[PDB]
Parts: sequence; structure tokens; C-alpha cells
Amino acid sequence: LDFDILTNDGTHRNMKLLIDLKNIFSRQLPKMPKEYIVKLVFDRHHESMVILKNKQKVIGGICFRQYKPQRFAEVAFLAVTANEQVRGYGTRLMNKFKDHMQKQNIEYLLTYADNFAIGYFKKQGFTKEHRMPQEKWKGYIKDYDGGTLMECYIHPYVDYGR
Ligand SMILES: CC(=O)SCCNC(=O)CCNC(=O)[C@H](O)C(C)(C)COP(=O)(O)OP(=O)(O)OC[C@H]1O[C@@H](n2cnc3c(N)ncnc32)[C@H](O)[C@@H]1OP(=O)(O)O
Repeated sequence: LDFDILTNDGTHRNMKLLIDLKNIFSRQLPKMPKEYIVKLVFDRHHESMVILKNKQKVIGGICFRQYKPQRFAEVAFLAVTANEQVRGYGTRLMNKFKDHMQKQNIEYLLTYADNFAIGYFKKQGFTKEHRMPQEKWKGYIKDYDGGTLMECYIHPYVDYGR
């Protein structure tokens, strides 16, 4: 079981994996326009960390976008395939992601969660109250009046994915 950052480098291997991830996202986030998922997963600003089983099968992942100078990242999509849920993978994935963000010098994660997903994020340390001022991400991350913007601080010397 590996947690690798997938790069859209135009190779058959990585491309297949990103498509596989994309299909998991659309399956688990049914109300999300599939063409939109495709757009973000394959654009040049987004990266995806996948849960790789047997070094070939994608069973879940997180698609995110780093705003490097600002030191924050938005979690665009997150999911574990249905037949692999409730096995601790979702949590292991987030811990691996936080460890990576810490190494990438990212200070905060932001994500718009679906009412049903809010609980998962709260479990991972995300909160509805923000320690980061609105002015800071405004202009980089879209401000939707109809979703719940959640935030998670990534401490520079806390041991994640331990
Ligand atoms: C921006 C984002 O995309 S928002 C949408 C997030 N994605 C989804 O909702 C997609 C559908 N869901 C999924 O793909 C999965 O259920 C995930 C990623 C939410 C969680 O993955 P799993 O492999 O099942 O996670 P894992 O088993 O490690 O979770 C363990 C803990 O998370 C909690 N948890 C997981 N899913 C949920 C949920 N939907 N609601 C509430 N709590 C949840 C478990 O209750 C558990 O609590 P515990 O450790 O005290 O027992």
C-alpha cells in the first residue's frame, strides 16, 4: 500500500492512474459534474496523492492545489472507493497528505465539504472557525456562499502520518 503523488506527465502509466482516481471521485461525489472533476484533476495547478494498492490499483486519493507563496492549499476532491471504505485508509491518506504539506511548507489546508463529509474533516482536525483571515485566501480560493469552508492548520513540527 503506497501513497504517491501523481504527476500529469503525459505518460500512459500516470495517465491511467489519474483517470482511475477521477472515476473514483465521480462515483463517490455523484452531484459533482464529472467534466469539472476531469478539468481540475488534469489541469496544471492540481496534484493528486493516490492510495496505491499492489503498486497498480488506485483505491482512493486527494486532489489538491497548492498556493505556494501564500503557504496554503485547497483540497479539491477526496475519496476512497466504496469497496475499500471503513478500513482506515481515508485517515492514513490524510495523515500522509499532511506530512507532505508540512514538507512543502504549506501552513493551512482549506476545503469546501459536503454536509455528509463535514464529520470526516472535523475528525481530521479541520474546523468551521478560521484561524486564517478571509483577506488572506480571498482572490486565490473561490468564496462560495453555499458551502462550508473548513480549515486545518499544519504545524511545522508535529509528527503527522506517524
Ligand atoms: C472536498 C471533498 O471532497 S468533500 C467530500 C469527501 N468525500 C466523500 O464524502 C466521498 C465519499 N466518502 C469516502 O470516499 C470515504 O467515506 C472518506 C474519504 C470520506 C473516508 O474514507 P474511509 O476509507 O472510509 O476512512 P476511514 O475508515 O479511515 O475513517 C475513519 C474515521 O473517519 C470517520 N468517517 C469516515 N467517513 C465518514 C462520513 N461520511 N461521515 C462521518 N464520519 C466519517 C469514521 O467514522 C471513523 O471515525 P473513528 O476513527 O472514530 O472510527
